[PDB]
Amino acid sequence: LAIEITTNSQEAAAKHEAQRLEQEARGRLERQKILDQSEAEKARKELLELE
Amino acid sequence: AMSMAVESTGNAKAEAESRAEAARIEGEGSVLQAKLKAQALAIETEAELE
Repeated sequence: LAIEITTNSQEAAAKHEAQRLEQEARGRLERQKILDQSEAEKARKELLELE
Repeated sequence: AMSMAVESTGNAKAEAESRAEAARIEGEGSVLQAKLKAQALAIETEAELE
């Protein structure tokens, strides 16, 4: 029993890392999205004037 | 929001610019029409005055 809870604490801590990596990965991705959406507005407004 | 601003103004003013531009044709037209109507009534009402 003293071995299986350490492997559970192992995989739980391993899950916590991958669960953290999930957040911070999509977190920077979200900033890339807002940035790419911003560049679209810089050109869309220019297009809207021509439109 | 700058795209939202140029969207509303540029679109709505262009519609309001065309109707005013069309009204200018009626204004210049009505002047020439009333000027022609003057002759129409002048020759009508003066020649029939005899």
